[PDB]
Amino acid sequence: GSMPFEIVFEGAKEFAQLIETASRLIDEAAFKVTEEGISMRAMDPSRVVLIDLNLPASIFSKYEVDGEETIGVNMDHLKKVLKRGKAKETLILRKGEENFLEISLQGTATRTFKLPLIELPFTAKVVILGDVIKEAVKDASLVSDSMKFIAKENEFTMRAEGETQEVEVKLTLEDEGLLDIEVQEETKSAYGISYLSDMVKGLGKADEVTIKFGNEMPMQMEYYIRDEGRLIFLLAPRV
Amino acid sequence: GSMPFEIVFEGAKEFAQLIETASRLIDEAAFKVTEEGISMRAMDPSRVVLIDLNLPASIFSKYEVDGEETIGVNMDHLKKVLKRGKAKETLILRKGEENFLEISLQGTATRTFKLPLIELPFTAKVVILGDVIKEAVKDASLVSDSMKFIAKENEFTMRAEGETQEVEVKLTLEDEGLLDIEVQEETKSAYGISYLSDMVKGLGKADEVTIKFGNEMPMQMEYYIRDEGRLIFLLAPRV
Amino acid sequence: GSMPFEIVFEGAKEFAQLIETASRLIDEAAFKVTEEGISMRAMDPSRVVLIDLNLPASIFSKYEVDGEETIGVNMDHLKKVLKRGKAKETLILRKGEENFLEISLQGTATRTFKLPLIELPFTAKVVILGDVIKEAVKDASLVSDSMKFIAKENEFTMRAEGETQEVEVKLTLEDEGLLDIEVQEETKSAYGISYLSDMVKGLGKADEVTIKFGNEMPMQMEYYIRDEGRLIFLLAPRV
Repeated sequence: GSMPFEIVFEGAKEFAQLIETASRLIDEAAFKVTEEGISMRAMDPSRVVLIDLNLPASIFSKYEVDGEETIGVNMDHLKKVLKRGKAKETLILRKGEENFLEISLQGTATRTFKLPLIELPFTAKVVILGDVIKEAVKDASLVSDSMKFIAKENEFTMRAEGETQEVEVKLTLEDEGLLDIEVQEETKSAYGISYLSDMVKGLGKADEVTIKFGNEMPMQMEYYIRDEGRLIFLLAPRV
Repeated sequence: GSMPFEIVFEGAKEFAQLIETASRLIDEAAFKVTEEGISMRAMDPSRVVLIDLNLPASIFSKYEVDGEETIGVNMDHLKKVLKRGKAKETLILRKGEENFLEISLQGTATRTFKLPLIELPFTAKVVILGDVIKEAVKDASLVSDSMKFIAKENEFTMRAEGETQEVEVKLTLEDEGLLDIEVQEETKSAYGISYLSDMVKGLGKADEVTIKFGNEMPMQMEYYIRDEGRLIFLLAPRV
Repeated sequence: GSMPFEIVFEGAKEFAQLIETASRLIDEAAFKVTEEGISMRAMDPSRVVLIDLNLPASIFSKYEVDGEETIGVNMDHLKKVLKRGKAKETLILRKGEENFLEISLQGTATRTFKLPLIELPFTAKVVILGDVIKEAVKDASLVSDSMKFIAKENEFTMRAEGETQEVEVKLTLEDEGLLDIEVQEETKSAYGISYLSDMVKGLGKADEVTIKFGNEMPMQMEYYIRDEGRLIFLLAPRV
């Protein structure tokens, strides 16, 4: 036997969206469940992007954890079960003595499923609205498979060049999209678009996205979960 | 020559939805047209489910039938024609002396198409909302190809078990989903999910669904058409 | 070097819709840019339909053209770039001394893309609402690959016949769909449905569509762009 737990989230469809949003690039993940909260850590199969989803105890209406354990489930089966959650439904994540996860969706009825279980020296920081960065990624995807990110003093540039076409998205603090731009020195880096597209899919104006990067080094993309939780991506630069 | 008729239905898109809803499992159907109403009878190609759609004269704004006949049309061509009907349009089903069905859609214009023509001893009864039974069927479809229906005194259970996963949907009269539960004895039966999915597709909260079943015997699923008409499915239990 | 220009359109998504609507049948097009406006001329690969899109200077918030030139771009890459334009965004079409088109989308940010650049004797006239003609084309597509257009004195008929099925859509000035019907003599002609479907895709009640045709001769289909511009199709009759 492993440690039992009962964890309740209000808004089953919103929770499915976090798990969907955090696991578009991955096939497997580890869930560290402690008294403080849940941590989901994963890497995509090409080991280019590290995912870290932190869900503290405070975002749950009920959080009964009297120990510590690391748990793995089939992520395809999990996403399919969570996709069954409706907008204002209650989500219950229960575990007993056995190696099984019990997932309840409370609404017009209670539907219970059972699943078997198993510091970078950054040069630039940018706080951007989620709709602007999702637009920019999509625009770059039309011309290339790589996207360049440039941070100058009070200016953030996104560019992509292909065999025939080019794209450029420039931003200053004057633009509605740029909330903050802290730059030590001129910073330029290029990243894969397949990875960026899955990180930015489903972002909007309500999303304050922090992007940290350096010269020829990884990008840290971060956005908050109800001002307590956090979804972080650490993305390797392109060769 | 066969007997002529003119039958008018108000709400062409709603009529297409009845025919779509009743014919998801079938490829051919017989339409018995009498002075009382229209009956559509069919069986799916595997002879596991019997469909019976009864549309009495009273749901039509015009019902001119001066005899009795059984008619068959290509169901694919019929569904495609009915799918052309808009929300508040008038549907006209006319037949003359010839073996042809004339289907008119009255709206921004009149669009006329011409088509060539050719007691179980139940132990349990359950009146359930259409949204709860559609949810339960979909949930079961994630883990298995068969679904078990259990009726106890004041409790209705839906369960499915696969190679790895399990699902359970429990209901009492306390639940908003359970309107009625009349049980003679404890009743358990299992049915194919492919069949159930097509029977419950498009059901919502406005739909009061009567499910009658017995131990190891067929299930009768029934829902009303404007409180006059009726769509009944008789589904064979799984081996 | 070729002549430079700057052309600004208010409503980027609406402009993408004109270019999408005008180029569903074509793969390449020539754009004649003069001081009066832009003309897009094209023919589909089977040379059955001629497209003529006229966009006068007056529909643009800025129209700086100090010469005359005929320009070609990859239409797939153009439609993909224009599809990035949002509802109330500003569209900027700029050209410098070089053989490149600069397309800017002004909104939550400025997103600049760079693209490399390269009298019939009619017998009948019909002014029809765009929703009625799109419905009629779709209805005919269910039974045949050809559609017959008939114009009598105060009556317009659309018919199609297949191997088994038939369709008929009749209209008089009494019908809401028929705004005008000017007929010299009884006019009958048949056209390919694949071509008609792309010409009528996206039309609604707000669209006053003029159809001019003759006996066994082409059809001219025309609709206005903000009461100034014009999209004309000249479609060859079917053999």
